[PDB]
Amino acid sequence: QIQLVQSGPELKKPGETVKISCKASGYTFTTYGMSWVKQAPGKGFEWMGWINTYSGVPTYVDDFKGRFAFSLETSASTAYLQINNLKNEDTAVYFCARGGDNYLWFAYWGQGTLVTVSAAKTTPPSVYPLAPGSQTNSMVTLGCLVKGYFPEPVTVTWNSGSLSSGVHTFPAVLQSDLYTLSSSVTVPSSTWPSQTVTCNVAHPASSTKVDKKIVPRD
Amino acid sequence: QLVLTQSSSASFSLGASAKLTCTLNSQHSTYTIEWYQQQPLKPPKYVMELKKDGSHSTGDGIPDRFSGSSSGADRYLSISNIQPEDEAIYICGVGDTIKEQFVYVFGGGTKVTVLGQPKSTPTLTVFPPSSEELKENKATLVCLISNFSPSGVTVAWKANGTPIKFMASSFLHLTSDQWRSHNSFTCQVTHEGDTVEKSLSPAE
Repeated sequence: QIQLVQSGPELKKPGETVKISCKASGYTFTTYGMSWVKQAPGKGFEWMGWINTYSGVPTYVDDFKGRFAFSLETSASTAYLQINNLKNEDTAVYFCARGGDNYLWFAYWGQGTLVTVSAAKTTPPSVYPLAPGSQTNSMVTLGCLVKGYFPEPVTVTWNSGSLSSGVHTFPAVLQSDLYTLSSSVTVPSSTWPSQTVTCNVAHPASSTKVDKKIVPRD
Repeated sequence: QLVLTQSSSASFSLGASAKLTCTLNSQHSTYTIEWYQQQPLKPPKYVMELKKDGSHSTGDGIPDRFSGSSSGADRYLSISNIQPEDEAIYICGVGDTIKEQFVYVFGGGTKVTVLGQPKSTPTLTVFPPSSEELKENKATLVCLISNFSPSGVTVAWKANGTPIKFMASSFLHLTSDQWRSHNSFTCQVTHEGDTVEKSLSPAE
């Protein structure tokens, strides 16, 4: 079945360059052309043009002549978009889209890659444990506070993924230009504190990984 | 929005018929259009091609409740017995040639919400500031809101009883001094017009 999988979000300063990828599977790569479509915050979809996956010839829409380069690694069934001399107005989600038969231009889409053009600095999260002091026959809710990070995302697991039942990881909240997130887990007493419970927090943008054993008190 | 015009929002009762409109300008009155669906965290999906005479072809994995029809320059997407999973932004698209060159235009998109869904009320879990944060002179109060449906909640914080499924959360960023100097704080959650609350007690 037909999937286009795009690369992950980028944060870049004005003037810099970014290259994002779109990996295809489920069909013959050179049979259909690949388009790119820009969605800027607060605006609708804008077609950027397409590359002929057989001939290698790209066609650019007017707004996209000069700084944008479409390219291919056909051995890898991958299409690439390179944007040079980044401007503030390049901030957008960029989608690849495959054509279809009988003149469909946008039959299958990738998930989008957010490109942020900003002078904001990458900030690691501070991580705090959320725990009670250690009544009989009650369920205990533990948590993990992940505060003040940029850009998104952070990921959270518990006991390296082996504790999954009772886990809620909640969507991130933007406040004053930093994100905060929390995760909780409800465990039976008496499994805690007799059995250990750790939250594991990764922020790939800052190359950070934090583990926090949850112990009784406050 | 002049080649293609779409109203930016629409809403329909659960299980009712839904009808969305995309209107073409006079220069493109007879053109065929495509409909797309955009939901968060997923690729956008090609829904259908719709011709001036009202004939159409769908899918994708597009269910039989989606259909199209036409009237002059208007192009309609219809959803029969609309379901909560049909909530999405629906975008219309059209192709053309302008002096020798191929051009494609997308509409501004219509955000569709499905009203009158069965309600599941939220459960709240609150956490006080951790001792680690308090040692740094900071206090974040946490209110986690889970097991509710449908989507959409509003959160207000109270201090001393006065102002100032799906998942949601709210954080109140205080200093350690502000935390220690109240008798209580309260996270108040409004869902489909009903209220649920839970409090934290700096004294405990």
